[PDB]
Amino acid sequence: HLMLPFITSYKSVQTTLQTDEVKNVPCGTSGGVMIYFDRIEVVNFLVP
Amino acid sequence: ELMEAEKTKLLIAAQKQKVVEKEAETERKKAVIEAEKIAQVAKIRFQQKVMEKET
Repeated sequence: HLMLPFITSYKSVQTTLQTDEVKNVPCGTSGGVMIYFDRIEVVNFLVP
Repeated sequence: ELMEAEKTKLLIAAQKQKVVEKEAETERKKAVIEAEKIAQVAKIRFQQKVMEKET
């Protein structure tokens, strides 16, 4: 594809299935004890 | 944290219960076997006693 030479900036956003994670997520149980999930991954996709 | 340790020490107790039950059952079986041994030895000894009295 072609755009204007210098006054236009393109960025490509993914519209297919992709994944990303967050590490060491705290979680406080009803007993007052704290447990840390090592990893929580979310896989999502965006319609075009 | 101690409160949560208690919630788990209850689970350990529910298994120690089975373990001690099995150990007590084993002791009961051993004691019953020993009692039967005593009974049979007594039977032999008393047959011997009858023979002694005849002689």
